[PDB]
Amino acid sequence: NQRDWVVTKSIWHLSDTAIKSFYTFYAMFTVWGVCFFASMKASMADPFYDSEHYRGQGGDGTVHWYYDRQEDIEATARGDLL
Amino acid sequence: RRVCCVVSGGVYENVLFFPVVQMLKDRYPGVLVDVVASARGKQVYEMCKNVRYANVYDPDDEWPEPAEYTHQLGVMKNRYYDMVLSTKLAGTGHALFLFMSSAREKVGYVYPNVNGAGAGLFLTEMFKPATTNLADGGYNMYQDMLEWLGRPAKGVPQQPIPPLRVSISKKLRAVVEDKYNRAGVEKGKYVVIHGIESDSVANMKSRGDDDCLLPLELWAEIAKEISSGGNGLRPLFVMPHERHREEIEEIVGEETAYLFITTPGQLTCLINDSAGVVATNTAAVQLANARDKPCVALFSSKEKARLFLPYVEERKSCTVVASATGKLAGIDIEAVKKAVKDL
Repeated sequence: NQRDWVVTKSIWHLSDTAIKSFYTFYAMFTVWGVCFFASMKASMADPFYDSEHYRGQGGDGTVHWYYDRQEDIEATARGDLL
Repeated sequence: RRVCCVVSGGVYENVLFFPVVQMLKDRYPGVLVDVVASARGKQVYEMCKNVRYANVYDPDDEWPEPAEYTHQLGVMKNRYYDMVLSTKLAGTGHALFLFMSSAREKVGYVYPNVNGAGAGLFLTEMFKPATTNLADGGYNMYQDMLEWLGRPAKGVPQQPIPPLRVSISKKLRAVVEDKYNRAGVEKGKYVVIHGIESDSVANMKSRGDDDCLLPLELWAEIAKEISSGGNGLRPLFVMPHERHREEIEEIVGEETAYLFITTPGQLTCLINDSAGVVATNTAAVQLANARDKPCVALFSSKEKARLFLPYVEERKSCTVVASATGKLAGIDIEAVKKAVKDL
């Protein structure tokens, strides 16, 4: 309503009301069933995960492949055998 | 058969470990031998032909937090070594670190009396005193325990494998050596000078007082008559293995044309592309004496029998000058330049 508070230092009066989405909390979840549209933004090109400046695909592969050092020591042994 | 070495220390006390590795790969043929060392030491294993792949755990601190401890054990154990031969002079605490690595034959060094003499029951072939002074004697126990100890294998299998025979990969031999050489003067006809100042050059872990540096005045006096004469006529390579961007501005070996480079323990190639080398007792001595590379070693006095066993390297090429006063920073620098002027 429009209750009229006569406060002891000023000239107030107010008006309030209660509102809440009745059941459209279902309809908004249905609309957010747009994750079924997560397929057009996945078939798009990958930025660099397919770029030529990338080989090795794990979570530590490219970073910690890093043991061509052993193969290089072996190549050194082979060159010494030559 | 798999083998793990736990050699400790930096560079100069780790470059001398190559004979042991070669003796391993010679006695038991076709053995994968890995190594764990310190960060400054692992840098040396980038020029070898035996080790499979190095690692870095032990500067051998006191606390190291008990998750980097377990994980280290958790990577030694889960590859099933057979004989984890060690150094660093295990007492009774570090012996457990070898023991929990469930191998077959645990051989290492131990403290004579100090630091809890101990040596434990759970070991094998514990031996001689600790501070590991002499060079090319070094692990002298190891080159005897791995010699014919067991079986019809021939009489002691080539007692102390040929001295340091480090190899250089032609990729590093060409590209980085050339790039750093030609940055400044370069003809492959120069002379390397190593001992300058004190940050982490090699420090040798054993020389103690001398060979750490010269006051850079003796170096200037030497260098002014190095290129004097058509012998080299290239060499002004003060070769400062320091933060020398903190030192190059004070090369009183006048900065006119005294070149300079920054290097890790990779300088073996730079030695191999020089026309000689003149340095104090440091890694450069052993590296140059490994190849032909006629060197000139200038350490304090009479320490030769400790730090330089192959007095005659190839033709008595590598020559040594002592100091009658005993302190390195006093020498017949005149006779030094006399000896150097021939090469």
